[PDB]
Amino acid sequence: MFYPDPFDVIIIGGGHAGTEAAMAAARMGQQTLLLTHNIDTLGQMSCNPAIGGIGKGHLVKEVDALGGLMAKAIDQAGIQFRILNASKGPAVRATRAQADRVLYRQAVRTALENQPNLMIFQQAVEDLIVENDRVVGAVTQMGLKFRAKAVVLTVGTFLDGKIHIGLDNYSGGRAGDPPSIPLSRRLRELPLRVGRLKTGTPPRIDARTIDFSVLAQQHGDNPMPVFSFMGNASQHPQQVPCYITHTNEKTHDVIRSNLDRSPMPSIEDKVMRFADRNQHQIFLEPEGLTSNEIYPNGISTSLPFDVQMQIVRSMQGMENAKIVRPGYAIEYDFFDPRDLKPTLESKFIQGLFFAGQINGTTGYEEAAAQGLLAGLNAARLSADKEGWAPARSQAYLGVLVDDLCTLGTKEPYRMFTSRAEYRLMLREDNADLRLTEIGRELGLVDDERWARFNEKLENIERERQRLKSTWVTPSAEAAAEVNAHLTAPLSREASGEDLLRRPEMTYEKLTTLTPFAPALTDEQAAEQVEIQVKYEGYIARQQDEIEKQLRNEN
Amino acid sequence: MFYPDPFDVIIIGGGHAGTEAAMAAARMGQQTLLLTHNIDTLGQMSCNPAIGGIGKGHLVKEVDALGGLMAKAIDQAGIQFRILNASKGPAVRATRAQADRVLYRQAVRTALENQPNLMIFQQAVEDLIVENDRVVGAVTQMGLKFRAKAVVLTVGTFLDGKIHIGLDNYSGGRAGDPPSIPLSRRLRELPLRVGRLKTGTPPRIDARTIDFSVLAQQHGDNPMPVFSFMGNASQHPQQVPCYITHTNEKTHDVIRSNLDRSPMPSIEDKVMRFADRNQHQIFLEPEGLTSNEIYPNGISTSLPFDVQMQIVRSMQGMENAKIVRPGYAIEYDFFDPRDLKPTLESKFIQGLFFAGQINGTTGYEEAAAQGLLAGLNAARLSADKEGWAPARSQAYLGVLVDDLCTLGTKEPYRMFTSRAEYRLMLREDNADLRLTEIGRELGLVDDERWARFNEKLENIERERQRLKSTWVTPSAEAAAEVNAHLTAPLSREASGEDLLRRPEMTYEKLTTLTPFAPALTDEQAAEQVEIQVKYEGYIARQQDEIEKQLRNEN
Ligand SMILES: *[C@]12=NC3=[C]C([C])=C([C])[C]=C3N([C][C]([O])[C]([O])[C]([O])[C]OP([O])(=O)OP([O])(=O)O[C][C]3O[C](N4[C]=NC5=C4N=[C]N=C5[N])[C]([O])[C]3[O])C1=NC(=O)[N]C2=O
Ligand SMILES: Cc1cc2nc3c(=O)[nH]c(=O)nc-3n(C[C@H](O)[C@H](O)[C@H](O)COP(=O)(O)OP(=O)(O)OC[C@H]3O[C@@H](n4cnc5c(N)ncnc54)[C@H](O)[C@@H]3O)c2cc1C
Repeated sequence: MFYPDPFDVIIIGGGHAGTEAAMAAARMGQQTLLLTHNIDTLGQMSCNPAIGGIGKGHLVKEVDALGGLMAKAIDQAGIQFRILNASKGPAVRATRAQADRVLYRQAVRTALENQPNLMIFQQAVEDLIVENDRVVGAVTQMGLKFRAKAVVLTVGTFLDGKIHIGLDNYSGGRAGDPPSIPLSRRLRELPLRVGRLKTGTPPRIDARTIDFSVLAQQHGDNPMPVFSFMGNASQHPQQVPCYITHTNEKTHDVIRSNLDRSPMPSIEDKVMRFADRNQHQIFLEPEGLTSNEIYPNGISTSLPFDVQMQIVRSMQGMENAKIVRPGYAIEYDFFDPRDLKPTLESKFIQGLFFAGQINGTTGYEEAAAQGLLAGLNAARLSADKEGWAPARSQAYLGVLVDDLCTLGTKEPYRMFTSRAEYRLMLREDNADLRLTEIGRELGLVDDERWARFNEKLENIERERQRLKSTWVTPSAEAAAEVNAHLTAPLSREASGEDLLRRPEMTYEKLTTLTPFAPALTDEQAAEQVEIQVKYEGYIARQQDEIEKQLRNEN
Repeated sequence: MFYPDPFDVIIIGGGHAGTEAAMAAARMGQQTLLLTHNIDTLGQMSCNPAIGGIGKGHLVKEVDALGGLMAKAIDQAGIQFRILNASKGPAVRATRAQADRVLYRQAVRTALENQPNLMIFQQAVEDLIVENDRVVGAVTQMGLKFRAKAVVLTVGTFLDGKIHIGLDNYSGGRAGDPPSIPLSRRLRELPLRVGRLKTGTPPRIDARTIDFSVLAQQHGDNPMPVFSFMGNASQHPQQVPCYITHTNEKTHDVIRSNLDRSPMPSIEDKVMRFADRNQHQIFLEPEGLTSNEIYPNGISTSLPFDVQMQIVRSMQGMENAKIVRPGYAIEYDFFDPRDLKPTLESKFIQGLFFAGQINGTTGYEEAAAQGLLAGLNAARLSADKEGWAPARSQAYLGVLVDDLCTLGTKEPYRMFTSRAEYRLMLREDNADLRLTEIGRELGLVDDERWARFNEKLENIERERQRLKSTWVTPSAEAAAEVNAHLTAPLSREASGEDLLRRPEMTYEKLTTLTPFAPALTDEQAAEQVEIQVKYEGYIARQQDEIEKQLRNEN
């Protein structure tokens, strides 16, 4: 039997990719159906309760710039915010946040519920229905089939796996969840390449059995950074610090002695590879404001339960620690990204897209970006329009997509800054400047975001124009104060743009100086103008490099 | 392998029964292990987001009086509060609350997290380990066994079942959950009688596709009632009303025509049994303050999906309604309560208890009460002390337990007021008076509850003594005002107790009268004193009946 209404875009799964795909397709204006086997599980961070960092904050910022949901959700569910590489240059600076699991899950679900044009159905999909190489719809478990023009596939066989703990194992997608054996087998029936990977997670520690009085703390920055360009600081809930402990030589001895038990990143591999090192660093991270669990970062393994208990008790401050949920390793399948076009569409089957974990990607953020691109392109194919795949010179999503499609991967792929060929211009602060307009050309950007972006652009342009017009002469009285804040006194009249390019000074002092005061009321605009001017020489050299490379690129 | 530490009480499952059992055993002061297969699912309402009513508010109040958790949790997660049978006599009135699902789940989880002496471990248990008829411990899935003296079993084979939807079916304990096939089969391997039952639930409706402008509303009372004796009104979150619609003759025609498709309480059975009736009543109940789902009460069936869609669209105001989660019926097993002693212990296996859904009882409250009793008795057996089982003349839990153990049941058992042999004294307002002291004799009652109870008893006794001492004479000036509020003028000096026994007057007017003013500052004490005096004649007659019946009872 067929559901009475016809749908245009069908998003299977409910991961992070499914969330982004549904939001994008519905926001564009098409009729969308999201199929999931458990609604209460929507927006669940499987293992690491953290978002952002080096090579992943850029993806989140791009998704936000196109109109995604991850940045706003994390602002609403973030408890500690830090800036990595804060001292170093902006091209490398990044943001990271520790995420409360409950708050994040509620924010995602509430955001999905209120989306117009979106219908969510809680039923497991067992098959795909196709007619002469064009996918027509999906088939659920109870026998009800849905029809649509474009289908985005998320977790077809990712959930076909087995949890491995020590010598034992049992089929399961995650901690106590059913496998997607039907869909995985069905997809395997199709002619595509398949590879196998494994992922391991460490145990959770009861918070009450650990002594925090003997450990050092790390706290967030001040003032707190905000991910999305629209959001501000006050949205963030109350903040909690993380604690730091160090593995002992006794734990090294335990791992060395007991590695034979392992069936074989992981703690045991980390110790084996680096025998010279004698101690590590471990971060205890809260799993919520209303939870008594501690996530230890950096003790991963597949060691049996008793070994894990020994290892965690051997560490400082965790003599009496108790484990609420054991660590474990899980297998899963995926399909090689070498068969997907630059828009993520499958060449073997028409109308079919692959996104997220099914493309051998671990992190939450990379899965979300893949999902946004695949959902956007499936919706565009629905309305019979051209697809849009970013260029490697456009944004980090472009680099990730191109590498996934062409180079391939025999293992999980992790984004890195060094992989980006255009690193000095691909900066988080300007991510929106590189995508918002194009987003508005696809309809993803709504009115408030567009108005804010246009105001930002106008302020940047006006401030730059005034800077170029401004002229400062050494003969002025303030020149003395200018000479106070200059390595050498002025010899001839200098413009604002010329003066600010000096590596020994920044826009702060110019704002302090009467001629260059006052400053832009918009902090992001002021930072962008400072980057353009102070880094005007380096930015110009990089622009020359970009032009030279794009000559062959174009 | 064996977990290093030895535990005394082991609760299996994580339902409402398991929640109560763990809380009671830990409160007593023993080392408790609660085993479950998903911590995120703790305290989940599976069928109806409602707690209380007729024959079930009494159980919740008894659990609260003993020192349970359901009353406080519901006060913290309830959105609409009503009093059923408010106009009628106190021995029949009851409380009901429509409760948010998310808030309730959070409250239960946080309450279990901070319980001293309690260790929660998340891993499915596959077997029981026994040594010459005495259960020694439990066996999980990964191969780690736990040892203890008393074991309370909750869902050993309840989760062994199949969801039936229309013609199709598939194994599952609930919507998208794994079955407990291993434990159920293992228990079946034991020599006990087993029966099969089935339960059905209706679909959830998207809230955005229903028109609430054409429906009547029902709102809670004012001031709001509070379940627990310790709690007050302000704890309750913001309140939402329910909406009412009525099934049409068209839906009756649909059910009559399509009942053949059903594989066969249920809507179809309700229509078939009462052919004379032409219309029903349906209540649309919110599933949370932050959810877009509507639970329709009274359209249950196992009808296939298209039939359910027709039925829900035929009803008034739901022409365009859409279904997020389909309705369905699930099978499950259970063991006849005729093999359990009055304390719930199994005669076939020593040290083994059965509680909750495994005893046939369906509702949340009956399962919770069974769990409290079974956990208390398992803890007492752990410390080698005498078990405690209530008498049918003591509290509704006593009646439920005795009927379950003695009479038996071939189907789910639902508590009713009429089943209670002592209905005029088994009143909710005095439930604590009948249990708190005994609870303190078992240690379940902590210090704050005991102090409040003692203050309540002292106030009741003092007010009663003053009432008996008080004498009112017709010769006083206020007697005129007394004659104002009396059917007949006073002929001789009358005491407070004598005057208040008049069916034509209540303690309110006595408080208004100068001699009987002021009133007790404690509302519960004032109500209890009014019940004792005004119903002094009826209560005395019932006390005589109780004594006569207990002569044979003792
Ligand atoms: C139902 N309809 C319906 C209708 C009406 C009018 C009433 C009064 C009741 C129902 N119910 C029953 C209702 O849901 C009931 O009150 C309650 O939800 C079920 O009992 P409860 O509270 O004890 O929860 P449950 O399901 O038993 O949780 C068990 C728990 O045990 C854990 N666990 C751990 N290891 C396990 C295991 N379970 C099983 N095996 C193993 N190895 C689990 O984590 C569980 O959380 C209706 N019920 C229904 O299912 N459908 C209806 O339509
Ligand atoms: C350092 C690091 C460590 C990591 N460690 C782990 C680890 O130890 N263990 C681990 O599991 N992951 C691990 N990950 C991956 C991480 O969990 C991912 O970011 C994310 O949790 C999984 O991808 P996803 O966002 O797409 O969610 P998904 O898991 O892919 O969610 C898929 C959704 O599809 C829905 N669905 C609906 N119908 C079906 C169906 N028929 N079949 C399947 N699903 C269906 C499901 O409800 C499910 O919620 C790690 C990542 C990093 C960076």
